[PDB]
Amino acid sequence: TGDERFYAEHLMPTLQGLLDPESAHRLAVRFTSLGLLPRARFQDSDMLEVRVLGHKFRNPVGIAAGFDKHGEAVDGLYKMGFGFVEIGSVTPKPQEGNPRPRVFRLPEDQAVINRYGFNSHGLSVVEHRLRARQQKQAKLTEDGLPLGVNLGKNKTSVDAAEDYAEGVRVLGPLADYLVVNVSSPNTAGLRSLQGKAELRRLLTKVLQERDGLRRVHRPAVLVKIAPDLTSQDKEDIASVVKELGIDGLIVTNTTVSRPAGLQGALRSETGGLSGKPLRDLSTQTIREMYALTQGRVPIIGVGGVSSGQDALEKIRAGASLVQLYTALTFWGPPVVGKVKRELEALLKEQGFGGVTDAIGADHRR
Ligand SMILES: Cc1cc2nc3c(=O)[nH]c(=O)nc-3n(C[C@H](O)[C@H](O)[C@H](O)COP(=O)(O)O)c2cc1C
Ligand SMILES: O=C1N=C(Nc2ccccc2C(=O)O)[SH]=C1Cc1cccc2ccccc12
Ligand SMILES: O=C(O)c1cc(=O)[nH]c(=O)[nH]1
Repeated sequence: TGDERFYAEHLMPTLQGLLDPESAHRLAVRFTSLGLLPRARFQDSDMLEVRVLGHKFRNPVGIAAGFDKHGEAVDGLYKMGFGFVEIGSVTPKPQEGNPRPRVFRLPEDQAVINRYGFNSHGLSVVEHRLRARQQKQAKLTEDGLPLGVNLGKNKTSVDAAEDYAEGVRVLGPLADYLVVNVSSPNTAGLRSLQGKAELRRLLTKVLQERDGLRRVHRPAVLVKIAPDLTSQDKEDIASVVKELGIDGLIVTNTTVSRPAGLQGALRSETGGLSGKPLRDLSTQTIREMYALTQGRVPIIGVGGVSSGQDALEKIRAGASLVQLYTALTFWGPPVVGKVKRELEALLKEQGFGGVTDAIGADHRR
């Protein structure tokens, strides 16, 4: 198709030449919130449908947290072709996040490093924003386009579980699924909430708040993990997830590692790395988690997805759904239809009736 080619080779390099990464993002969000796109040529086939988390997903490719941090562009993003949308991370109180610059292109690596630090309009602003389209969203969800909301904690917060509980109370009622994000590389001690005893205390509490909501307003709760966990960390997470009945896992966040081979000038910037260099690392974490959970805990695979093959590798490794974020910054919106079209072809090629059949297929070889 001519869009994929026009954006990849002309529009995108020209936007990159003109704007810094954060400016580029601010604008993409604005353009997307307003409707300014084509609307995806691509009609979703029934092959691409998945039932998971107590919902239907028209297609398994979503937009990952971080792009629409404050719930400003949700509708524009469904229009862009994504089959689900996740917003956030959202913190209880507004906060500016880290000082600029805080995001960086590694174009030689097809990667991004960012250290935003949970810049957020805060719960209550985001709450009103979602309330304003609540019903539009109830019909979207009924149609197979669900909404997830990803929760973070304030920098100066003295009680991390309490931040998350507040989150659950305020935005849980407006979400199909909530994410407890304990894997940001950009908030002091946040990733240590991933340790057992701390993870169990926090999630017990989150799940309690969640169960306290009214049934129609009661979201699934997932936990988003780093790709940088030790074997122990992973065993422990798996365990706690089974012990508490956590609804799913998102795998993975960005990596604080710096794989050998990175060429980008800015490769030594502090921050989490996303995009291609993260891909196989995150696919392997999906693999280890699926196995440790016996395939009974849905996983949203995320990290370096940019093609149907990328996606399908994550699905075969155990992901029920996948998300991308960095690919959109290199290739623009056509990447979304590109991934779907290829995923569909690949599924036919390997004799899968649909996505559901491919989920975990590698573990059954
Ligand atoms: C600029 C930027 C901001 C991000 N912000 C968030 C965030 O607030 N919360 C979160 O859970 N993940 C965040 N992520 C991580 C993405 O959700 C995703 O896990 C990661 O980038 C891997 O996917 P990708 O390689 O498709 O970008 C962010 C990523 C980038 C690149
Ligand atoms: O999602 C996008 N992100 C872009 N840049 C970024 C966003 C977040 C972090 C880093 C960047 C970056 O460019 O480094 S550019 C873009 C999407 C896009 C590009 C070109 C035209 C568009 C028109 C409408 C919506 C998105 C568009
Ligand atoms: O806000 C950020 O800096 C951020 C959060 C997160 O979860 N992941 C990430 O890569 N950056």
